[PDB]
Amino acid sequence: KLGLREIRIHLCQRSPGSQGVRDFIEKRYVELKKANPDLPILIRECSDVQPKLWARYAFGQEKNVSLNNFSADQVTRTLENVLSGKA
Amino acid sequence: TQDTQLIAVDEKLDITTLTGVPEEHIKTRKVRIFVPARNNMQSGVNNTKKWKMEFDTRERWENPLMGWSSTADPLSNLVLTFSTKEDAVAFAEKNGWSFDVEERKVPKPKSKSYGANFSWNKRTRVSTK
Amino acid sequence: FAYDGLKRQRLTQPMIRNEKGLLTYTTWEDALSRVAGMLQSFQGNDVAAIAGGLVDAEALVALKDLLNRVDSDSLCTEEVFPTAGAGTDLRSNYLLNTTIAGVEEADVILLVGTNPRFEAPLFNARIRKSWLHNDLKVALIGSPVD
Amino acid sequence: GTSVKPIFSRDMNEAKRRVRELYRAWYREVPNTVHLFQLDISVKQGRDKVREMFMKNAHVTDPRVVDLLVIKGKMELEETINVWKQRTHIMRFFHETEAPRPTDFLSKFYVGHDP
Amino acid sequence: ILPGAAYTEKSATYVNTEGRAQQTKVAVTPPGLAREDWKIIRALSEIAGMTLPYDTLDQVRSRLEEVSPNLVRYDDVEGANYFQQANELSKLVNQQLLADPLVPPQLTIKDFYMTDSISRASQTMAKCVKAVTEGIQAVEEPSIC
Amino acid sequence: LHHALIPHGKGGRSSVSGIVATVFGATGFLGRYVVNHLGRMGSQVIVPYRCEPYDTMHLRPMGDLGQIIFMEWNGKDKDSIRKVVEHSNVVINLVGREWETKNFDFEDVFVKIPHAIAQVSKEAGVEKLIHISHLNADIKSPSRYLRSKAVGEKEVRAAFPEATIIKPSDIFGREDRFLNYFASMRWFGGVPLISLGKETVKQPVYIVDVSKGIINAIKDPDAKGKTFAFVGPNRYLLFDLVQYIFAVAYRPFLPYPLPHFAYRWVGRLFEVSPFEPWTTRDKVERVHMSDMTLPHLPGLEDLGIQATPLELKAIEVLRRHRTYRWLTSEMEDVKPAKTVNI
Amino acid sequence: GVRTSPTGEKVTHTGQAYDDGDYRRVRFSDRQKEVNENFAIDLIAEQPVSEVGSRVISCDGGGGALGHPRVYINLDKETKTGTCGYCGLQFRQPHH
Amino acid sequence: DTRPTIRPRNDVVHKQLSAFGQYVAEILPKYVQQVQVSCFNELEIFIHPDGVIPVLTFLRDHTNAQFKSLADLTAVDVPTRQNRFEIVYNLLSLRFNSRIRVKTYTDELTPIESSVTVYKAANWYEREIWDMFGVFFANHPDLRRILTDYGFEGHPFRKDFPLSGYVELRYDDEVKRVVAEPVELAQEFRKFDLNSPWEAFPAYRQPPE
Ligand SMILES: NC(=O)C1=CN([C@@H]2O[C@H](COP(=O)(O)OP(=O)(O)OC[C@H]3O[C@@H](n4cnc5c(N)ncnc54)[C@H](OP(=O)(O)O)[C@@H]3O)[C@@H](O)[C@H]2O)C=CC1
Ligand SMILES: [Zn+2]
Repeated sequence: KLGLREIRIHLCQRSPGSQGVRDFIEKRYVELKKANPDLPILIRECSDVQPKLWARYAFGQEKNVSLNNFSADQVTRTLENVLSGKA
Repeated sequence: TQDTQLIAVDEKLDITTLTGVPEEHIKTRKVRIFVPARNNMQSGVNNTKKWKMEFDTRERWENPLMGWSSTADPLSNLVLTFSTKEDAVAFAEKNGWSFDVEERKVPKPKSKSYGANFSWNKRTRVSTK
Repeated sequence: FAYDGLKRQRLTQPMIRNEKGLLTYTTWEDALSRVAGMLQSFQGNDVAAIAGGLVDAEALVALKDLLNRVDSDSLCTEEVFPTAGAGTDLRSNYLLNTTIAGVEEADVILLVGTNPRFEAPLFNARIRKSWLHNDLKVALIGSPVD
Repeated sequence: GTSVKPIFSRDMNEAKRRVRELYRAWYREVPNTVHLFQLDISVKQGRDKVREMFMKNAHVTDPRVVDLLVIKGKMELEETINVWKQRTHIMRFFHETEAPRPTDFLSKFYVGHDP
Repeated sequence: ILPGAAYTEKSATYVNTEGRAQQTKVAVTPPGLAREDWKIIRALSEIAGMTLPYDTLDQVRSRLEEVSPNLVRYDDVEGANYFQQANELSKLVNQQLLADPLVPPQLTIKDFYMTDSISRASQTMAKCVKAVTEGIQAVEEPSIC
Repeated sequence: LHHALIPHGKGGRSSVSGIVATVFGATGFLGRYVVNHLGRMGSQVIVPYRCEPYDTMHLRPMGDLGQIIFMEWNGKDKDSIRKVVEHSNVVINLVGREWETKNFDFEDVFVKIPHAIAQVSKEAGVEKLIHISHLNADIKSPSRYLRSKAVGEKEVRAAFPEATIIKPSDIFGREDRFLNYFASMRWFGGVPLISLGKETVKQPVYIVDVSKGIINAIKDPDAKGKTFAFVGPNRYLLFDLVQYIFAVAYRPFLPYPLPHFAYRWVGRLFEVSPFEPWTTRDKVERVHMSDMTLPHLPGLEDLGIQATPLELKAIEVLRRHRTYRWLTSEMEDVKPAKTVNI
Repeated sequence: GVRTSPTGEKVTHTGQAYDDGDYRRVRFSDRQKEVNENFAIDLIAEQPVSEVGSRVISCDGGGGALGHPRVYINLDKETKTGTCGYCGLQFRQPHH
Repeated sequence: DTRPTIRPRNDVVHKQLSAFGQYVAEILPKYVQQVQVSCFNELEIFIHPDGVIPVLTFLRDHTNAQFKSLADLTAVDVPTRQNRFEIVYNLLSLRFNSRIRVKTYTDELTPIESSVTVYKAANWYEREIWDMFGVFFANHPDLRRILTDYGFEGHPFRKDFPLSGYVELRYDDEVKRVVAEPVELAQEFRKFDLNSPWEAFPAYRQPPE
């Protein structure tokens, strides 16, 4: 029942800590969307924001991992685990 | 700097317990720190120079006898004036008022040229004067 | 001048339907209990929401949270935006990226399927300001609206 | 400057000492207040009110604020002892006429717009 | 029917066409038993047993921050990037264009005045529509003082 | 709700409570407290009075400007009831008299006047009627007072079926005629009591509890058609109660067993007074009677009120009866009287 | 003129009268509602229009310093009358 | 004098007061921060709060000052200052037929020295300043409220204290006494924005930020 409803990716345009997620969105987000066409992947950038991934599951349950100073490979692993169980 | 028996104190000044303000009108109020906008009806700028502290407006109802505007908000008319934003935020903080302060909006400089009204090849030329 | 409408046709009290099928004033507790009873009997796609054009973000997020509590994701707006491709995922897909101040710096503007004069009067005023001083060039796809 | 001058107490322990002296004085005064003003309350009620008035300011950490609170408390005690206050003044600590205001979100939502 | 507050009766966040969040402040309170909208929804959630985790405007605004952080950056326009990602995602939908000409909903000024519920309840907007559609003698008023 | 009846403010004197109340019997003991509680929250109070207007002056500072309206009325005239009732959304019936007069007997004030008020209120379309009967009201009572109270309950429910009947026990307060009645027995030597008062058990209730309960019954949507018993928290044998009253007042307490027949003769002798009889046969009968227990009735705790004990509010009533010797004594110098329970 | 409400309440010159369900009418019971019966609009409507022979006329309300601030009224519109914005007196050019 | 409307300026008294201000500043450099003379010939001495007793005693006792009378002692609240309270001493010299103003400053938590030892008149003025502004005066013989009701909370003359305060009084018939309740106004005070958007006095124009 507790399937995944949506994910929110928060980041910053200039801060060096959001650079891995910026690279991930640049090179991997389009494939993630082609593989998950109905999943809301809401990418919201805001200045001086620590990178954070949100996952909203069934019945309003959300959990956020922190993506600060993540490499693009680490954000890819973090989204893979979220989107496929393990987390 | 002087013989006053300087005692170490924290830099979080809190005079809320001494102001005599009821507790409802400290935690639940929200003051606004701003430079008032210029009244668009006039072109005078002398009222947009100081910082203002205003409280959030509460309910005003109609008096059953005369139809007057009644209130139960003691701070409905309280308006403080400050020279800088920093003074206003310090005053709000030591009084324990939650605040939101907005940056002062000043007119941007503009390039005014009377001779543009008679331009040879620009749209700035006026059709009437 | 539309603040005149803020004094007319105003909703002032909670209303429910009487046994004759007509809207009648009632207490907040009664109406809210009716809605809550209907809320906790349906879930998922059985409960949905439509947001009008004058709704704040606080109410929007509150209603979204409430509908998510019953596992409903059908939180819609009246105004359609293309949800295909990126859809709403990228914020740049659905907003004025040049900003209102940015049309002054533009060399040429293209207007597609819009009447900015009545859709967004002050944005159109900025376009005319840049047309006047910056000699902005304007093109339009749509009706030859003035 | 970086530091400030004290009212009386150069430290928090001195402020606590004066607070305890004031609390002692108020606690001993309460029975005489109940008898003299012909209050319809009990001495336990009055001393619990004194304690609850003291407990409102328990969060204060500035020794100067504590000193001024002690000064105002001694002023109030002297108004009570010298019978400068009337019965109405002593009974104003107990808001007997004011109705119980709501506290939870729902009742406040029901009765009006105030947070 | 749940009577809510109009935009002049609440402190409320509105995001404009370029993306900057701005907040109103209440000028008056809602009339009668009308209430702030997020408070109506929070009360309904508590009555339903699904109480939302905010009892205050600051708390609902921090919730807004959790959902989309730009929604609390008042007066600031946050830049949004990845137009190229959106453009390469938009090329998979291969939908066609109708032959229908692009016609705006508002072609003349008479279509401007009456657009939302507040301006449909406005008698000034009605007078404006009447003056536009018929002429100058339609709406009359003695401006004699 | 009519637009002028929407509550506004914060529940203070200048607020609007949405209540428009006509308080019949507002110039009495119970009346001055419900009028005060209504004017506290900013209610529109209509005061029907038949007394000299000088006798209504204590009610004038009870509400904001315009919120207390005084109007002449005649208990034997339906037009006056209609006049004072037309614009109210709640009617409170508080008229009563512990003695019969040459113009108003118990049937008039407890049957005819309440039925007239209920029927006129129903016709005029007031949403709420609160009627104040007695706890001990009984169609086979030894008291004319209580028999008429039962008849009046019947008549009020017949005329106004949505009415809230409230049945208090012997209400005590600063001007109660219950604690002052027993404290006034020091003027005739000792305290005469039928069977020494060892067979009578009382459950008195505090006046502020009754008034707050009436207000809460007004505000409670589930009080229509309901009957409430407003009893106190403790039950007392009449001997123990009167002993405690005299101990608190500090007067010497020397009771003696006046029989029932001699006490009725005493009451008959007092009825001759044409100004507020000190006691009557009916009062003698109702004092000697025990309060009934009605566990099936909702009470002051079903309206959200904790009943105040006598041993908490008796000093504010009896400190006037103390001599100069004991005028400034604490409330706890007298231990609480023994309580009989169920 | 001063009219009557459907409830019988007298309607003032500002057009005020409580509706049939308004509890506030209880204030007038055993009393009266104070209404000034001289409606100024109907009174100024009764005054004639002066046929002054000029394009601009001046009006100070009569009585010189005891009237109102002196104002000048244009009388060029031949359909309307020029009326004083202080006291309501009307002026017009002779017979157009 | 062909200017019957303008107030006449008296330069002799201006010079005399200027010279005496220089004199006072020179004699007490330890406490005098600033001295100035108004256009209407009023001399003010701005001092450090520590110099209240020394400066006041000098002005009272010096044979060239002889300011024997304390005309007034009051406070002024200026919230935009960190030391919001401005303490004003108005002194009169009968011997030289002159007046002088002495001003210092304090905040909510710093005590000003009591000047009752200099002027016996200061006893009630300092109590009134404490009552209406909350300024503590150390070593005051009897400091307590003077003007406000017993048990009154707050200091009303502070600029952030509301005009009608927080509590009302009325007689309550249930409890048989006068009670205090949160203030409700049947007609709230109507705030007027009167200041003109145009500058009135160019000579007082503050330099731009
Ligand atoms: N007090 C108690 O212990 C108990 C009281 N009750 C009931 O509570 C209600 C109020 O009691 P309480 O306030 O103590 O009584 P009071 O006798 O003190 O007041 C009675 C009220 O009724 C009015 N009244 C009495 N007779 C008439 C009449 N013939 N015509 C017009 N008005 C009349 C009085 O007006 P005026 O003063 O002008 O005569 C007065 O306003 C009564 O219904 C009573 O029976 C029930 C149980 C116990
Ligand atoms: Zn005129």
